[PDB]
Amino acid sequence: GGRGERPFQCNQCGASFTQKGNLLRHIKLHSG
Amino acid sequence: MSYNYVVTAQKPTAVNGCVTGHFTSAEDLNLLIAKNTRLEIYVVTAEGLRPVKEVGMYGKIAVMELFRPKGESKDLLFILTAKYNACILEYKQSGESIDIITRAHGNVQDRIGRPSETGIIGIIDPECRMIGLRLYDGLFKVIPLDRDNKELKAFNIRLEELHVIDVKFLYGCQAPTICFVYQDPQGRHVKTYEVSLREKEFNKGPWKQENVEAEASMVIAVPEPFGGAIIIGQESITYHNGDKYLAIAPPIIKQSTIVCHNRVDPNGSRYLLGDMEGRLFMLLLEKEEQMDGTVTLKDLRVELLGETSIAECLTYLDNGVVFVGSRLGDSQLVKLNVDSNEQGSYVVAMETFTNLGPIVDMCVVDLERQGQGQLVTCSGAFKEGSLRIIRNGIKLHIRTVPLYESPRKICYQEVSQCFGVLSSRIEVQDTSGGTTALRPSASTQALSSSVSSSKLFSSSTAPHETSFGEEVEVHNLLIIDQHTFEVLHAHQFLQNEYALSLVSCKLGKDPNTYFIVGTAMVYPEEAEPKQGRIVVFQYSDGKLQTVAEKEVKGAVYSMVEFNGKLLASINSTVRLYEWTTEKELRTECNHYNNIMALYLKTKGDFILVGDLMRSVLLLAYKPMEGNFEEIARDFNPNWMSAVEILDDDNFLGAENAFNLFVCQKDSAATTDEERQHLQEVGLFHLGEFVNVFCHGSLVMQNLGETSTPTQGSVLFGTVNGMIGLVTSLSESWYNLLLDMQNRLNKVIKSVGKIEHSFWRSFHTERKTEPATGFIDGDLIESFLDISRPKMQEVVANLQYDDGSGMKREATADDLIKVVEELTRIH
Amino acid sequence: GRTLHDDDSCQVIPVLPQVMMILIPGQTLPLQLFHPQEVSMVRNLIQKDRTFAVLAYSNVQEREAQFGTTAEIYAYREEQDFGIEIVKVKAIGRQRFKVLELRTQSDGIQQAKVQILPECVLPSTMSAVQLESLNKCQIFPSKPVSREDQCSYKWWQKYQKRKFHCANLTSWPRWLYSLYDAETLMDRIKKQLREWDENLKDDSLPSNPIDFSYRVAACLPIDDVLRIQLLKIGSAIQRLRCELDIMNKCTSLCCKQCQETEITTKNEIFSLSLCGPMAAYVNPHGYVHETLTVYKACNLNLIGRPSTEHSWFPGYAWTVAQCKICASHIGWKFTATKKDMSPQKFWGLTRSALLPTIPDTEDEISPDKVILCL
Ligand SMILES: Nc1cccc2c1C(=O)N([C@H]1CCC(=O)NC1=O)C2=O
Ligand SMILES: [Zn+2]
Ligand SMILES: [Zn+2]
Repeated sequence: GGRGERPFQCNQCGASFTQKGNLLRHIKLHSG
Repeated sequence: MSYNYVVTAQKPTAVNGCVTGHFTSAEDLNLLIAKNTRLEIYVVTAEGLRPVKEVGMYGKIAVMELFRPKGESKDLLFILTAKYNACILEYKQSGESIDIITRAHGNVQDRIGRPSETGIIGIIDPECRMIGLRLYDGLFKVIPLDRDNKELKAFNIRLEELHVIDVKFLYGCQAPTICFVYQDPQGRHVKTYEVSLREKEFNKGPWKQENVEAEASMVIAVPEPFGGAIIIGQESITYHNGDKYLAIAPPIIKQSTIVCHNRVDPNGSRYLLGDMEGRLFMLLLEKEEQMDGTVTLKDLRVELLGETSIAECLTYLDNGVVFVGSRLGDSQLVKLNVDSNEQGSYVVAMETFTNLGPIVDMCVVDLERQGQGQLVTCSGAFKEGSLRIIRNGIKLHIRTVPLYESPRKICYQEVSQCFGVLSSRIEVQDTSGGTTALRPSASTQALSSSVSSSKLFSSSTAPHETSFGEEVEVHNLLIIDQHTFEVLHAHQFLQNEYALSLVSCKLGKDPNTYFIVGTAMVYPEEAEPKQGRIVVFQYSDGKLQTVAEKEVKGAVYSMVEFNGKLLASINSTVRLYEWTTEKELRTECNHYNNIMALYLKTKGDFILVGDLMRSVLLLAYKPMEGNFEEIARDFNPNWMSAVEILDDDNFLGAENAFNLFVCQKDSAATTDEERQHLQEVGLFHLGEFVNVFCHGSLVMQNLGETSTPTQGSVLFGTVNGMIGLVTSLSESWYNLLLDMQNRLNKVIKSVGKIEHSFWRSFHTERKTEPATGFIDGDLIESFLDISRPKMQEVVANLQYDDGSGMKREATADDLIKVVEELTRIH
Repeated sequence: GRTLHDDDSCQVIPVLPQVMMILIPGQTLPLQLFHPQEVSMVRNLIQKDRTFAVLAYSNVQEREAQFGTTAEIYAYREEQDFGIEIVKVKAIGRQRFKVLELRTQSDGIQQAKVQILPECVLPSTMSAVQLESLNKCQIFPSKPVSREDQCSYKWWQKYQKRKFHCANLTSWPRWLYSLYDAETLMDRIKKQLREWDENLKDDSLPSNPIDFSYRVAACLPIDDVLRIQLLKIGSAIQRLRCELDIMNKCTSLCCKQCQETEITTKNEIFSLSLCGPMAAYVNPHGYVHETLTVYKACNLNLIGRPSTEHSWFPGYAWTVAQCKICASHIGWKFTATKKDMSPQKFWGLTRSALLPTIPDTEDEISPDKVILCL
């Protein structure tokens, strides 16, 4: 894992992530 | 593969045109009437009208105008048919033999050309220099009037104004000048052009483009003293002439549109104008000599004379008598008195010529003979709406029942010795909130009366409001006595409820006979109906009571009695209801189709379904399975007006451009693919618009079975009041009669020299194929009216077979016996 | 210019093997060709009629096709992309056809014997029955072309009353004839397309019903197998009526991105507050979401744990929901915090992520086929 509390959050939908990389990937999906 | 015979039982009664002049002889005055394919010629007497000659044409009469060229004794008649057959006819009488000889003829159709929005417009120059025809948008065809032009060779002239509304030839012009109203993105305008036969082109008109009213719909050329033209619109009437342009907006013409006119005085001082609602006005043109003798228009005036039938055309005969040519009602002869009567009208009816009018629905009933059938039709529209009971003499005898409102559907109930009729009356939105009737009609003057109890849609209603003055039609189920034809009861339907279908039958174990009605809730904001009902009524003790009520998700377009069950059609679904012991409808089957189930007809367990675009579909109720199954279909896009099941394998229909067609269940079919397709096995250009097909016959049914040559009998009602009959034949009888038609055509004289083959050929604006699987009964029956040598020529070198053996040389006396047997089917 | 064959005529034209998607008359087909047989074949067509066949496959795996569309090439250019020399060509759909024979040549390219299906054009339904006296009243005095005035049904009421006045001579009412009217049917589509998504109507859709019907048949959110039904239809009237049926049958919503996942149905829509089922809500960072509330939704994965932080529906905790297939954000799952809450569990879907679609029946227990109406 990374950080159990999920401190990395998405400003567009509030999706929290354990690692920054996963959040970066998530925010790239909003662009489409 | 299909062998059918079609014959006219009643000729078209609706008048689509009328003109006066001196056609027979230069001395006496004539009135020519056009009743679709028929042309009636009368002589105007001081008493009334004297019938002189009646002829039939092989074409629907589109244009009909009289004209006297330079160096001619009497007037000639120019006629143009719907299939573009142009002709100049002359009246020729020798002792006691009358004949309408064809002076000149020819087809004026143009391969390629978009037909105009305002239809065919045919006009003649006042000096008879040419005939101007407007058939297609962007082109003006010209037939020059020269003694050499016998084939009617004509040339088109390029017209920059595509959307021409009305056009006329002006009077008192040096060169032939056309005046017309047309539309462009800046509105409507009136423009003129000079037509040059030498250059074969248009030239600058005497007075270029002038702006007219938004709804300018009529153009009237005014004779030599005045000159110029009158343009009529919705709110105004304007006169234009060179520099002067006088316009009046009389309030008396605002309530309805002026749709027909006629010149009273030959100088143009008076004109008759007729609106859509039957009113008759007098347009007067005041004169002014102006010293030098130029004479100018001082003023325009409109006076309301009175009410007539809804006039299609008008024609002033003489001494105050006007002939009112009607399509929606009876045509008339009316007197125009100088002084009014106590009510205020200046019009007084003289004669009333019967018009079966738009036959929208009909039925066959025995009534009193208990053997010989009689035909009851839903005729006319609005105040002209009525019922007509047609029966044979034992010539056709007609009894009229005026309703003063539009009748729509009709069915008979023997158990209660009466008829059920769906009908609608127009009411106007009142200041108070409710609606007010226009006149007292059949639904308002009923002995017993009732209103539908709002339960289903009183709670389930959309929010909206109707503004003052708006018209709204009120639907009613009328119970009419079979003997007296008095309105025994009138049941009004819900607000916004449109009654579509009506049947009278016994359902399930129930011994009572009910009047079932199918409806649809029509709101203006709602495009396709999403609400409707099936109301089961029982008429007893002089009152109509609601037995049951079943809500549905759509419009109940059609319903039929199906083996003790009710087969209804809700939009795309074909539903089967069962009548439960609790006296309620219960759904047993549903069949979701690829078309709108408008046309619903049935034979035993077979169901014929059809939509407005000639999509034909054959379903079948599987009793052991308890559901519907599609057997076959034939979807060719074209407008379809009516449908019927001839026999277990053949299906008759009425498709676009007044054609009849027969579809058949494919025999000798190995593959499922071919079994599932209905083959087109018959096509025939009837020349009438069929609204209703009805199984039955207007002749004695014949108790003892004596080898009938024709099998089956399907009557039909049309828009022009024509009633026809269709029947099936054997291959032998068909091939004989077909060979007979082609022999008959060589000896028979066609008015305007139009070919029978061309006339009956199946026609639409896109496709035009020859007629098949149909014998023209009117042509076959005309054999008995011809002369013995022409019969000898027709039967010359022809082999006739009487059955089994003896295939001998045919004689006119053998054939007379055969055609005489055919005349007995109607 | 323009090369066009005769109606119902028999023609033999080539089929590009790389192509598969249905081509509707009027819409453009861009192509990228690499193989010399494809390039050389197209170069020959430029010298000849410039036309080739585009088959409407029922099954692209087995290459099964009964109908198709002739594609006229209107642009050719030899480009270079990613270090690859490729020719780029643009063709436009022209005539529709029925497939008679599919003979395959020595190459991968195949010829196709085809019968040209004509464009059925009918006159006005009233043209036959119109009264000669009323012919001059058939023409209208221009269009109101004010979005508000023509959206207002009072004008269409006047149109119906005037155009179909002679319905009184027939056995049917005016309103029935409007159901088979080109202008009314186009307007109904335009209004429902605007209802689906806000857009400029005057520019985007053509005024001609033949062109309009094809433009819509190409853009509808449907399966290409269903689209074949629109290609088979020859009358623009029937084509428009079929398109409105298809539109009315789009009672479900799917992932706009992948369009392979049915999220929810219109039946599941519900109003939690008096504002309405759909309403715009802003998040704590300024992102505005037009959110639709539905009782149930599926084919979604939840991301993270639920949270009440800045919840748009007090008393509920949001959990981020994304597409099972493409992982695109679809919205949130709202779960109640207390036991006395009314719906208890619901979903807030973002409108922009959804797209209308016909409910699919992937289950083989009761696969009742979609029966479109003309
Ligand atoms: N706390 C954060 C932080 C970042 C992004 C969001 C939120 C948040 O609460 N919402 C939505 C989620 C859905 C909801 O109910 N309300 C919101 O404001 C976000 O997009
Ligand atoms: Zn996000
Ligand atoms: Zn997805």
